[PDB]
Amino acid sequence: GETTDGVYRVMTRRLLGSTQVGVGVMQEGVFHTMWHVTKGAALRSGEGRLDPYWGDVKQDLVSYCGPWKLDAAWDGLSEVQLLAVPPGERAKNIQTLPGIFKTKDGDIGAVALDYPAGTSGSPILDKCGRVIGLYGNGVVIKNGSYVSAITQGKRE
Amino acid sequence: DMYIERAGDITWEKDAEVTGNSPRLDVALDESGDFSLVE
Ligand SMILES: O=C1CCN(c2ccccn2)CC1
Repeated sequence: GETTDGVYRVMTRRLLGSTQVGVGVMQEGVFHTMWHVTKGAALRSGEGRLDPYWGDVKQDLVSYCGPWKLDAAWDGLSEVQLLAVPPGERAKNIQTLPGIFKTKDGDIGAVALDYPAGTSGSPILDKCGRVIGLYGNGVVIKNGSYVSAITQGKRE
Repeated sequence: DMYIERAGDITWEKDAEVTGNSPRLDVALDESGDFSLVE
């Protein structure tokens, strides 16, 4: 299978035609996506198989072939880029200044951008090109707009 | 049966389109990983 670092679409042929259910990141030989995209199922990459290695429904994250590798964090001040990979459309960078989700357990950056559901797992990056989290788990606010948390895992 | 297909490199793009607001929201996260607004 393809092991090159980068951003990938996650597809299924179970539904009508070939459908994009999400997106993920290949880094240091590990595939990273949101739990709600794969539900922890195994994945195919060419003739090769990727097995789940770690996952957590509450964090809404999953890693394949090895432990979660992404550990960069939003600095709380600068603009970031969402590298959106929408279904049937070219990967495109969108620059934005994150908002904040305030929780009883601390504050998390959040990006106020809306895409088709199959865009979940797209990476959010800092100015060094480091992945500071994945897009796709969020909330619908008062005026009807969508805001995604910048969801990041822990690198053991 | 899910499969993956490469879509690009992960890099910052100079002069990308700049958009989106920066809301500050009080939220709650439940055991199923769902976020909700706290009012
Ligand atoms: O990746 C995505 C999943 C979440 N989604 C939503 C969810 C509710 C309302 C509007 N957009 C944005 C796209």
